[PDB]
Amino acid sequence: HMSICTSEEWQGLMQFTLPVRLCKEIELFHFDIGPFENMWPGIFVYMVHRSCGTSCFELEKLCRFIMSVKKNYRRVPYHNWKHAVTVAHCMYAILQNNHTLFTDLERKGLLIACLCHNLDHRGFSNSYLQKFDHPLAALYSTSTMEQHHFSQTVSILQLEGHNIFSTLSSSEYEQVLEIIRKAIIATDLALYFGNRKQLEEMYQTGSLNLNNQSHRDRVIGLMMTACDLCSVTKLWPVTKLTANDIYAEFWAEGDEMKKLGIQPIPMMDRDKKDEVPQGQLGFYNAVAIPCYTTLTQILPPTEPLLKACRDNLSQWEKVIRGEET
Ligand SMILES: [Mg+2]
Ligand SMILES: [Zn+2]
Repeated sequence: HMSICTSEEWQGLMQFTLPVRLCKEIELFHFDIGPFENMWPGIFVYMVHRSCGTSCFELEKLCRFIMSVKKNYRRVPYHNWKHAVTVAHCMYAILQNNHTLFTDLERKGLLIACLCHNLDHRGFSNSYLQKFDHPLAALYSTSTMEQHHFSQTVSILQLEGHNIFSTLSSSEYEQVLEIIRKAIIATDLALYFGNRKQLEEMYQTGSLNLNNQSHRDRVIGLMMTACDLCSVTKLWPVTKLTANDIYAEFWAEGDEMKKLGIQPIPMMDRDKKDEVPQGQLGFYNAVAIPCYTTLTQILPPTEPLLKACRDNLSQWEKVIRGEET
């Protein structure tokens, strides 16, 4: 049921060389992979090698894994291959800036989790799947798509010559799969609200302890949210263009809801585009800003993400005031 890359595909990736100019740029939080589509797979290989080492994974297996992962992302407007690499790059930037706070197992697990976090997304939300009793909602009662994304990740690792984690001891193997499962499930925004509230209290009260596994899991969860939403931390033109894709996907879902006799939320109604600016403002104030604010308190080096988010919030406010260019 899983798609598999071709020999030419992974062999081409193995021989790929990243332009010297980008080496400096890829380290920055605001880096936009947009202009370099043919290089996305190679960019991921580069990040894995710089963060985990060139010997962390068998090159041949890593290349097969990456190209097959790409082949299992669908041609949807937003939750696609581009999104996956964008999220993985944000994680790379976070890890590079807080390197020793995480174990080697955590860094390799997290970069991989980010690349695979939206595998086989069909362009429909958990709300849709549960509202219309999709088979997936029956199998996964909560965090529906996220549980599916993890299942898809394991399915790729089970493909011949694709298990990049097989060389880990049985103990570390089980541990990394758990790191990945928890990280992917954490991308369910429904869980973000409680997680951020919990982390904020632990931070303010001074009880946050990174040698406490449950605390580490929560911090990693917030990192996943921060990476998943990073489009709001790019330069305004990039953030605005990405919003177009996000809504294109939303509107298609809303169209299906109307066909089922249900009026969609305004956000998914293509006949209510005038409400988008205020909708974005609401998302930034209720989700984005608090996320990066707490992330910055726990991991000071991530401050650039918060600054960029604040700048884009100001841009949406300008749109609401009718000052758009
Ligand atoms: Mg997702
Ligand atoms: Zn995502």
